Amino acid sequence: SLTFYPAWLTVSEGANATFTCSLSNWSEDLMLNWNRLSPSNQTEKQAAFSNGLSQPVQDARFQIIQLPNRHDFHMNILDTRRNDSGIYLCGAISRHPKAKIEESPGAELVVT
Amino acid sequence: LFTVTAPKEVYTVDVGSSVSLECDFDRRECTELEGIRASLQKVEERATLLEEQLPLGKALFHIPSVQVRDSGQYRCLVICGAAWDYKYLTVKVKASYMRIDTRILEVPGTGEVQLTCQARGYPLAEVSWQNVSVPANTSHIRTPEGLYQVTSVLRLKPQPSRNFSCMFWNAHMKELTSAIIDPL
Repeated sequence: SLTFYPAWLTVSEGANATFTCSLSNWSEDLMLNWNRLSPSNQTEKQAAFSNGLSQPVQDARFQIIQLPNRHDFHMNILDTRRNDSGIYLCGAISRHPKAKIEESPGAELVVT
Repeated sequence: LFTVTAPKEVYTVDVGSSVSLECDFDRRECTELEGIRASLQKVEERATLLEEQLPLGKALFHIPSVQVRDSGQYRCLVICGAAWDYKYLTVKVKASYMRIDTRILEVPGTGEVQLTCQARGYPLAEVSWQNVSVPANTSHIRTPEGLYQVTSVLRLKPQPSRNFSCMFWNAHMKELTSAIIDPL
């Protein structure tokens, strides 16, 4: 299972924002994505963490860091903008055959 | 870099018809054919992956004969080596309340009649009665097919030479169906 905390986060524009995605059991075969819900409530990929590396989809301000406890990850937005405000979630799947997607609950960012 | 898009997000489909669900990905991003896999995972094995479409950048899932229980939200997922993405697709299955059975029961000694409309469909219908001054009582059960059987009962003294209409409103489908009862 995954959690994504804090469920509600407010920061002032220009500050960094950090959510934590906590997995009940991370392992090396998992690929961890950070998504946002779009204005049509569709999931849209922001960044991914796989093979120990964070890769942003379209904005390099979005990066994922694995914590020393292995099972938690920081999803960081550097230098927040107003329009970063919205609902985000994390999701994981194994590279192993027949794996099922798991998603966290949504968490809300409000940039002031 | 790797993402999945969905050209069409909501599929409205009638029970008994076919549907093909699709999400797409750019093969110029996912260049390595050997590492491509796709899955349609319901949010909660009827849909068949047409895997010859994967080299074309398309994850296509075919349901040849749709049932009510195919309705719901799905994650359309593609894995490209060590990256993946997904989109939500919504299947809205419709079974129209097209067959409305009607019944008339005379109530001894009152000059009143009990009128019934009963129909099966999906999702749940609400029932109104046109231009009457008495409230109706409507109930439902679910059938094993996943349809709702909705029954509405109205008791009144019929104004001579009036017909009575019961209207089934299927909100998700913006559909109205109706039956006209002539108590003569």
